[PDB]
Amino acid sequence: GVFNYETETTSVIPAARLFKAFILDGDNLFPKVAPQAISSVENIEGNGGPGTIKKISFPEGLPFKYVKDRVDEVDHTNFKYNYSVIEGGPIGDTLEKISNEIKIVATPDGGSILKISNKYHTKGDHEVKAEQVKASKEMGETLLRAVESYLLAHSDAYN
Amino acid sequence: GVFNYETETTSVIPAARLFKAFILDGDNLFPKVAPQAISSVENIEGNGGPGTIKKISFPEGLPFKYVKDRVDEVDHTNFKYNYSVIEGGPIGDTLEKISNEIKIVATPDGGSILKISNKYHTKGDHEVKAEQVKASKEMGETLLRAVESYLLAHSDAYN
Repeated sequence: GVFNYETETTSVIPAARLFKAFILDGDNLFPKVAPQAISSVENIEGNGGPGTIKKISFPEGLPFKYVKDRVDEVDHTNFKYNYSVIEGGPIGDTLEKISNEIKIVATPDGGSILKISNKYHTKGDHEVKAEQVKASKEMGETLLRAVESYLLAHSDAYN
Repeated sequence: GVFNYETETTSVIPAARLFKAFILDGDNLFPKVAPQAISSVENIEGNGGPGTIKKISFPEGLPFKYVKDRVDEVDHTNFKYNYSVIEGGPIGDTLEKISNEIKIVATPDGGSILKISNKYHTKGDHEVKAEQVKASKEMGETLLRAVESYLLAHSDAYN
């Protein structure tokens, strides 16, 4: 079946700047700003736009060795980013793939909120375990906070 | 006027793997493997394909503060990469821009050679100084060797 899980997280950074650093430059940034989460991001195919496949490796300790993502859509105009986890990691057995959608919305105070949507494609009536869902939210938060600290300490970056 | 300067450099790495790491992932790699040359690469616009603008910053000591490049073409099929230096660095006064073309060719022994072409657009009859040309070749070599050492020490990378 298909299972959708949603979350929203807050950021002090305005939408445009966050989109450029977190989304458009996340691959370059993550291994640098959050080494305890992402050890390396390797480009397997594409330039960075739709159709691109990337191999994300996790440092020695993390539960998964690697994961492969496909960029499905990059909407600069609406600050929307769609990608799918298609191999490695939790992919296998009863889980075929994970389709994710992140949309950055500007808030009245000048900050932003990220509307995240995780769509799981499981085997028949099999379900995903809450820890799996929780770990994805955790990973997302740590990366956002890391990129957030970076931008605050480097006021000239992505500006 | 327009002045064309060409060079060719050798690499032990086969064409496909080199293209993926050096060209398709150069932005992510350079600041990591050659910190004494590139301090940071910032994405200003685009996903990584044609039309993309990037801000390359140089570490404190290097002669230029930053430079802005535009990706003109990315030919995965023919291992060709075209980009232009359009702002900052040597751009100004009598130099409008620099158009570069790098083409990776496989050699009989399993290695590669990079055919580099630097095209300068100067004011009327003004010429570029040989040191400027020389510095671009130097920068290119150090980056290639850095990426080369990386791949040799990480046999699983881009493979």
